[PDB]
Amino acid sequence: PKLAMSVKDGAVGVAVDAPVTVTAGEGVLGSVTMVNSDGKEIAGEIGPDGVTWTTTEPLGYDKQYTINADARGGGVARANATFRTQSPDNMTMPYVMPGDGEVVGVGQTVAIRFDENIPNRAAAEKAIKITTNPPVEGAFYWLNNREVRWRPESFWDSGTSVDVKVNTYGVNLGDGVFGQDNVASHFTIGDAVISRVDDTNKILNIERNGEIIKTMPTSMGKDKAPTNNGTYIIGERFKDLIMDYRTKVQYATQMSYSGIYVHAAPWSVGAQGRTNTSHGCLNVSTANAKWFYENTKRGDVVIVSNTVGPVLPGTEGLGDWNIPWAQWKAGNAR
Repeated sequence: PKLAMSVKDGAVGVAVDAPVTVTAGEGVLGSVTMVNSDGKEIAGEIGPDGVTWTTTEPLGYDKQYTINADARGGGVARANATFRTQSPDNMTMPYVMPGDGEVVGVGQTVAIRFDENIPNRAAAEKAIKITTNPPVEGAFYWLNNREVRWRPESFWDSGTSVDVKVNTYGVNLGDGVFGQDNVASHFTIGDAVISRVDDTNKILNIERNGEIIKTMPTSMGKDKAPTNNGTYIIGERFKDLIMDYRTKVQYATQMSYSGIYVHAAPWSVGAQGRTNTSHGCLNVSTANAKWFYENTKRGDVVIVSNTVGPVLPGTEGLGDWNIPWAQWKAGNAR
């Protein structure tokens, strides 16, 4: 009568992503019980041919378990193991942008922001199944020790499904940092809205699926405080906003982490379409701001051309698209 458990008496670091099993040859399992060191029984169940038992709930970090099994058959047999699971130095809890069931523009990238620095980026990337329909090739670039982005080579085709599954429970992400739980998000890609502006004209030209549907005159950033050139991904928006000068501002659709918004500037209508009078923001009229507030969604693009300012930095960001595919696809795990 032979018993075989998938863990060993006195083992340590048992993984909590995998179940524990107990099997038997030369006969048949009779009873198998597993309990944490506080007594609480852990759930498992014997299979329909009486030869394997598996746990049905998952194990917990920083626990000890005792499993007792016996098998009937030759005849009588017994097994015993007490072990500890992964005993993490630090739990880290990922979050995903965009959120579950959101509809987003063709420049939305898949963020995974951790709340702890991630020593082992490779493990973090391995733990992230992203599933696209229709499928398209993408890759992982990190903007810093806590946030990893994933996008395709070019902008999103409209009506693509994106399923993001971050599965870090039980995954050692380097130097004792393990995932606190799993998280998921499924979202769809909406209409291809892309707004455009050349510092030559200072006219913001909004396309919907390659066809213009609004224009507006903007006053961008002063020579001394210029609006960056390049592709910006839109993010948040606000009906109101204090900006820290300290003053209230309406209908702000955000373009960069660094504080560049399309927003309502009545004080500078005279300048819109003509001369750059702001510290970086796309100044437009209250009526046109409100339109931009109401007609774009997170993930929509804005592109800037011929300002005196630098390129929006790639890792900013919001600046994701500014990085050339070659480099991005290479990633920066090592």
